[PDB]
Amino acid sequence: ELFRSEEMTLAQLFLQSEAAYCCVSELGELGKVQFRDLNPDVNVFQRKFVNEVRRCEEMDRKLRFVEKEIRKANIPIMDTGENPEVPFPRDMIDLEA
Amino acid sequence: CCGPKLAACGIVLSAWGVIMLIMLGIFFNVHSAVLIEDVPFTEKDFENGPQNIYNLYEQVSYNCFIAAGLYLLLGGFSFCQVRLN
Amino acid sequence: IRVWFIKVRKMKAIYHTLNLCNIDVTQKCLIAEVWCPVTDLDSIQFALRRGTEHSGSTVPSILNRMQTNQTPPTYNKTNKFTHGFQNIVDAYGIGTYREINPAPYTVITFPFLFAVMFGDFGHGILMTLFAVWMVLRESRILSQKHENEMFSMVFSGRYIILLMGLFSIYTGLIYNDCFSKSLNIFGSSWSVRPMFTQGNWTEETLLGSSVLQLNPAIPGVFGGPYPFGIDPIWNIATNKLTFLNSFKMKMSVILGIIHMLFGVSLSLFNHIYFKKPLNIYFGFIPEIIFMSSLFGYLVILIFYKWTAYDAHSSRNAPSLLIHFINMFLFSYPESGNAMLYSGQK
Amino acid sequence: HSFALPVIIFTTFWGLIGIAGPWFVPKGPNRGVIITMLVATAVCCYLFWLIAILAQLNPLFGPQLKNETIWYVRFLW
Amino acid sequence: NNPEYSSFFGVMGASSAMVFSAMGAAYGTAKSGTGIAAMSVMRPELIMKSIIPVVMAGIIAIYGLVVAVLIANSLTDGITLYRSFLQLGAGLSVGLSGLAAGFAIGIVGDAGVRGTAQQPRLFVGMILILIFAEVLGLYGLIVALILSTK
Amino acid sequence: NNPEYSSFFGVMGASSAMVFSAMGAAYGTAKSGTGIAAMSVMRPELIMKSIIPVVMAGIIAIYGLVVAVLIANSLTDGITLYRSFLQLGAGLSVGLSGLAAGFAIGIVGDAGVRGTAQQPRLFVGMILILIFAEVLGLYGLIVALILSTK
Amino acid sequence: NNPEYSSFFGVMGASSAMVFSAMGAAYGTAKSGTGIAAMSVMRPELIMKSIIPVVMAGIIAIYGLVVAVLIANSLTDGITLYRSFLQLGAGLSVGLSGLAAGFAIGIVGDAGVRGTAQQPRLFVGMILILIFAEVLGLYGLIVALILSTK
Repeated sequence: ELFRSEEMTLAQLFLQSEAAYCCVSELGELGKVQFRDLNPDVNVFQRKFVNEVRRCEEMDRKLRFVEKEIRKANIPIMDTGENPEVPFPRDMIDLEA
Repeated sequence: CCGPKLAACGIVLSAWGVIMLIMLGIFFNVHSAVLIEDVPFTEKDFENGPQNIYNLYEQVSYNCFIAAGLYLLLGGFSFCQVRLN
Repeated sequence: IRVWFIKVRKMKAIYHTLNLCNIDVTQKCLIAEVWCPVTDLDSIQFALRRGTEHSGSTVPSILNRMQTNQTPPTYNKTNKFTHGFQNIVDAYGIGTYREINPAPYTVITFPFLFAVMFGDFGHGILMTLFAVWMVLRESRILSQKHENEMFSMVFSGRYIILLMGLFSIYTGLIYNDCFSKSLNIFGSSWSVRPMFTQGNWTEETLLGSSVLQLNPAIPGVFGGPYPFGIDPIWNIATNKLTFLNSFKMKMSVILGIIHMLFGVSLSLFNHIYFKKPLNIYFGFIPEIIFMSSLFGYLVILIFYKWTAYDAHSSRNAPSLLIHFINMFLFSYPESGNAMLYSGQK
Repeated sequence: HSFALPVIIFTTFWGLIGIAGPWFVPKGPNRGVIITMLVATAVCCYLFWLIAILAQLNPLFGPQLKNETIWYVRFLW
Repeated sequence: NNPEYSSFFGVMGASSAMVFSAMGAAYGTAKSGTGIAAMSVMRPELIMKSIIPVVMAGIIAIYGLVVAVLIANSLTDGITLYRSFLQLGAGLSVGLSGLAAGFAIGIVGDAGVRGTAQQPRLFVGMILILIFAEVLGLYGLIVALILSTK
Repeated sequence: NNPEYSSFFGVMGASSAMVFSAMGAAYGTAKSGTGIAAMSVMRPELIMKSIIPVVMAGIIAIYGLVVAVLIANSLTDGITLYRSFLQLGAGLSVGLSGLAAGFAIGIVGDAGVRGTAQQPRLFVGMILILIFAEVLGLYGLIVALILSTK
Repeated sequence: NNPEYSSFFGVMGASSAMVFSAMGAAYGTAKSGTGIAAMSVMRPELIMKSIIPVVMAGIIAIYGLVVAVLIANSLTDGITLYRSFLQLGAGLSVGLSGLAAGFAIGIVGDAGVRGTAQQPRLFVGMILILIFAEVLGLYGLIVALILSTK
């Protein structure tokens, strides 16, 4: 008997949005759940998170520009480790500011 | 010297050459009544029985060994350059 | 800067995940319609407990279970020793949900056939040596940049090359083809003693009558078959090409017939899982019957021709293969009736 | 050479690795993959070697060799 | 028995087989190389994905060469001429069927690669036809061998 | 007794027949595969449904084979020479009719495939003409069989 | 059994072994350098780079060189018109195969230069396809050197 596709199933996940900040980080760490676009027929900019996407784009502009500056100075980067440093905070906006 | 990147390429290529060389020389030294097709003679050694036959394979094996020794001298200097860098 | 990057980017991914949701009109919760593996659900709810622990709020995060017309995703676990082969399978797309995965059979049938094709002992050794270097520097290559994409794609299937090389070594052993040459591991297996003394032949040698043919009717010229693989006496002969023409094609068609029939056989197990005897009763059965009636008789013909008839029937005996074709004539020739047995017509 | 001594030896090897090996293998996470690998390798090995050997039974057509090799195998065998 | 002017025809067969296999492969490689060299600039991440029909085109020369060396082995003016004509016909025709297959392979490979950037999804859907043409070239080899046995 | 070199005819017969067959199949491949690559974008959910000819040209390949094999089986060295010129003519004829079938099938297959994507309704209606042209090809194998030997 | 004029078949064999191979070599020399000169105008930094494709045509010139030289070394009138036309067929065989190879190589080289007119990624892969074509030439060469070793 050859191995077949492992058993997956549908799910109705009710969850209060406050705890969603924890749950999404946890589920990302797990790497075993697949979501979908439950609002397929909705604009990009009506989902009420797009402006946060603009914020993270601004963040990434600044981050990539400073990495380019580090390339200008020719300074090797540590890269010690700390791969699972994955919080879900709010104050981090100010620290990136 | 020796162009380090191409020097490591040469390390690999020359080690392969040395191994193939010693192997070919070994099968030449075997010369077990097999490779009569690789002896350039006409009505010279076909007489008297099997005379002056295995010698040519033995000399070819020695030539292979000498070629391997030269490539191994190059590989030794490549080891020296590896230790240099 | 690097930890800043990892934090920011995983934050980006988190927010994108939130973007894929369903905001209720008034209810502050989000209702999802998502997938989930069944076997690891304990670890999933454990991660939900981790999430509740991170911010104590006593939010149960209830996940009900259902099943509808939705087609689910497809997964089958791989590991470091088999992932590249699954990648080869996935180069051609992916099959339906709950289809049998024939990957391990391919893991064996690809090195084996590639080796049968690639009948070289030494080159198999060299390819396996490349793979061994790569295996012993796995981590060092992972850390190193694959500035050359060719080395990258060679490394992505490293174990594949290793296994291919192993089987290539073995088929080179059987073919007695190590750098184009056959080894005299055992005797010549023919041992022609009476060649011109009791060979019914004179001494017209050297000058004239150079290349001469034997005849098995007189023994002493056949010291048995070679114990292992091809006879190394063919290394100093040229009609080996004719003999190998007779042999290798028959060998290949046998191998292909067997693998093909195995491939057809696996469909029945697909249907026994799906409980579809309609595609078996009118499907599998006539299929296998047709392939059998086509092929089994040929296979038996070859197996019988190998060991049925000796040198003392050659001038009347069946052709090497052509009589199998003479079957299709649908009318049997009364000249030179060389059959495998009585009434075989 | 023996008609079927090496044949029986090799078949015993392949049978032993095909019915006794896999049950001896620990039932690891990749139990089925490893068992199938071993068995498939053994059977394909067996078929290939068997076909090769069965070809060389009943030598029918005549080999050829030049007079020089004739003299030398007279001198070397 | 075996007079002069015996195996002219087999020599011509070997020459024609190898040559026309070279013609088919030359045309196929030309068209496939043109198509890939044009398309790959669009999609530099599919360049090694795009080189299917190169190795497939090699099979044409392989066919012609197997049959050619076979003919050369079975060649002599001391033959009774009831195999030289076989060699002529077989070599000519295997080479020309290889030419047909190489033609089809080249142009269809060019079309399929031209259909890559806009949709890099029909990988299998394009190699199906290339496989089929490879099989045609094989069937040519098969009949060349059928004559070879006679 | 027979005129010397009586094996000359039928062997070129089968060989030229298979050349023409390879040409016919190559042309079918030539037009159909390129057409499919062209219509790739329009209806991507109907690509494998529309790949008929890639097996249909195998049918004419099989015609060429069956004639070639039957002719080769009906061969003898000192043939009467009544049957070998017949093999020459029959092989050439069936091969050329096969090239005709490939030409027509490739043409109309490209024409239909172009007019299919926008409105896949007439898919089977286009099969009506395509496989019909294949039957026109089968007529040739029939006449190859009637005078295969006599 | 052996008329006069015996070596003339091999004479034409050497001459043909040069003729068509030179034709193809000249086509490659004609073709590749033009695109490389345009790419010298547009992308001067790669002037040294695009050199091996150019001398690839000289390699076919050398195949013709070797084949005709072998026939020159094998000239002899003491043949009963057998191995002389064997050399003739070999010379024609090389000539036509090498001409086809040179034409395809020139096409693929120019197409690859046009592809590398912007992206540097293509260079190595296009050179791999070019080397593939060279190997497809080497095939027919080996058949030629089999016939010349007669």
